[PDB]
Amino acid sequence: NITLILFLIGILGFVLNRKNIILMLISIEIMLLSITFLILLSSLNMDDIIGQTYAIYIIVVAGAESAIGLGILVAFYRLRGSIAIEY
Amino acid sequence: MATRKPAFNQHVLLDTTPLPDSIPKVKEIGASSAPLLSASFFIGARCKDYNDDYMQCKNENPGRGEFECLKEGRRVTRCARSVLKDINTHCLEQFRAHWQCLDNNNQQLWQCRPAEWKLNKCVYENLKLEKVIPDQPKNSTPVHLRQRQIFAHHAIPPWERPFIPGQ
Amino acid sequence: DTGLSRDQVEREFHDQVIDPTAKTFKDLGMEPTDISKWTYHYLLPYRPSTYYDLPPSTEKEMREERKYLHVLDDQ
Amino acid sequence: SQISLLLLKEIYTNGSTHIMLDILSVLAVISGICVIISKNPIVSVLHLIGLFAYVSFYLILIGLNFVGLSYLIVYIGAVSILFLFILMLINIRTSELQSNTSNSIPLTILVGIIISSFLFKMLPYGVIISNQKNDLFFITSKIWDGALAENNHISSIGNIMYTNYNVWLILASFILLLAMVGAIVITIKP
Amino acid sequence: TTPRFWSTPLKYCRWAARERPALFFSVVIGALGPVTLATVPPLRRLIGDVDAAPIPLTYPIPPGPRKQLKGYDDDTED
Amino acid sequence: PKDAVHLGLKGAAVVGGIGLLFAAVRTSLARKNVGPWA
Amino acid sequence: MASGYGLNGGPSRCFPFWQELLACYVTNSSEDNPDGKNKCIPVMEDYYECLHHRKEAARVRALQAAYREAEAKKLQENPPTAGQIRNLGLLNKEEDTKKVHCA
Repeated sequence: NITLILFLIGILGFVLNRKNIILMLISIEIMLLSITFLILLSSLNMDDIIGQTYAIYIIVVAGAESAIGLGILVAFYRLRGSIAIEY
Repeated sequence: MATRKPAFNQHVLLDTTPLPDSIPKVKEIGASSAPLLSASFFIGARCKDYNDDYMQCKNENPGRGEFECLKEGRRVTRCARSVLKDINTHCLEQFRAHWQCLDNNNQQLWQCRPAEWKLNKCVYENLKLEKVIPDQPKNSTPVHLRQRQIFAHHAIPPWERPFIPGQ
Repeated sequence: DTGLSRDQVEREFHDQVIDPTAKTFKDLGMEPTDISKWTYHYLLPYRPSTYYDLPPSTEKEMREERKYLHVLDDQ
Repeated sequence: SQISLLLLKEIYTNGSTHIMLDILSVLAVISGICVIISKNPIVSVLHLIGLFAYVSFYLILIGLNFVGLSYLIVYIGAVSILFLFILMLINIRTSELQSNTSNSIPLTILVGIIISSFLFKMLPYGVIISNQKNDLFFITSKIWDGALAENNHISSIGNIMYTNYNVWLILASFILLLAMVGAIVITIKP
Repeated sequence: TTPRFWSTPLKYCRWAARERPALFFSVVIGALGPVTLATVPPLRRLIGDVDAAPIPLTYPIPPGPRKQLKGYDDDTED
Repeated sequence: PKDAVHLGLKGAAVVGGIGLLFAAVRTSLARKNVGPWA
Repeated sequence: MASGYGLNGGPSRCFPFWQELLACYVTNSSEDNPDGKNKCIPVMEDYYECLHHRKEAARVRALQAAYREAEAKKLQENPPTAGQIRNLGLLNKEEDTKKVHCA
């Protein structure tokens, strides 16, 4: 239930935000944690170590994609000098 | 109830309803962990067949092994009880020495070798039950018959010897 | 001094009434300045000056940023 | 007759309090809300770390100790540190980042009711049985053949993740290799 | 001045040992993993160093039909 | 037979609710601060 | 779940239900009789029951109601206390064991 509310918070990050692109990166991190938390709790209910394994690979991949996204942001910011959307 | 490890239990639920009379009664084993552990290989020596038969009965009836293996469950309790009756009538002092050492030493069998060797000898000379561990490396002395223990907190004195039957 | 006391709470209901039969700065050749002339001077060190707090960049500012590299890639 | 069922408090070997999950749940939501309404992005990431800790603390207390500590080491220990380094080096005017959130509030309500009403119906009983007189208690007992040599959760993962499921590990390794080569290629002068 | 590996492999190896010791000996230690994986277990077999059998991590169910034991039945109680 | 008025109300509600959805997006994508009551 | 590897290094608790369901499908479904997979329906429902427990929850909610309605009608003249129950089945507390058992 908490995991569902957290997914909304990550969803709501995209609704409320017109100009903060950094918040877009953070809202993906919230969504991914919410989905991993749901898998972890379900894996506990169904006594299944595969759920924990799936969550570990989501942490690995979401950590890997955070680094790519920050690198892409750095290449973007090197040329623009701002992460602000003019709106 | 489920075999899940609890994390938030604050209560214990008991049920006083007995077993139906149609099921033959049985006296449950009344021995604590440490005595059971000092007598485990002795129980294994005498009741291995009944232990195996009980486990095989359950495997023959998957999902139903609790029921329809009760009669074989009762045998395993009686045989083990015979070993704890025989030991308590013939090796009581040596038995209490080993399980009291075990209870004081984190139930680690390698911490109480002198007390074990004394009991092993007495049990063998009255009950003909001998400790056996399958598949120990043939190129080394059996770990339970080694004069020195690497992981022992106190060094085994040199006047306390392992019990090898036939010597 | 907590800035708060019984006779101080009472003092805040009272309103400064100026005696008309008393010498003023006039008699001394002085002209007092108004407090609104001094707030900026005395409170300037209390206004935040972090880069986070400047108002948004003008289009003049947005265009000049594109004349600079904003990360040292060789370092 | 008599009272066949006896309920009494456990004295030792008691177990954790289920109350503490509720504080951790509410603190995660408050921290979650503080992430997307924070003025400064750095303060938004600081609230994100608090959200990571509360989830990690929650996972630890229910017995998921390895994954809970993995969250602390990985997400707070390295991902969040990378986010704050970049955020605290770049030039940010907080004024340029403030959207009028009141204009997004009617859509915020509509999105919340629509999405919640659909995904909640999809949550299996395990996640919805104990949230929102006659209450249901969970019962637990021992087994002996299953408890011969228990593995910790990290051991149980280790027993299969290199053998039975090692294709996942290879796939993850190539993803990590792509990330290192990629992030390097686009940032540094050759 | 630095030697080239593909033209003179041995000269490069000496230079790397002396001029990049940390990098060179990481490769040497890393390659010792596979080398001991090929040498020692054959060596151990010849000398008679036999591998220990795995310890039981589950109940060792006996293979075969049940033995049909007759003992410790209900009449033996009390 | 069928209830013409009752069916129309359901008809009006279902596709009007999506219009209420599209109306909130316009308010959300509004540039000037118009508040939540727009 | 269906993986067969549980949290303590043993097998997953619903795996026998999952093996049965697969066993029923493979041996009763085929190309000749597409309706043979109908037999596998109660087996499927058992598997979902092991995972989620919605039936067992429903059964105990009803049974707790009847149980907690019978205890209100009866009057407990002297119910056992927590201390005495803690003495149940002990080496020198027969009186507490007898009192709790109403023997």
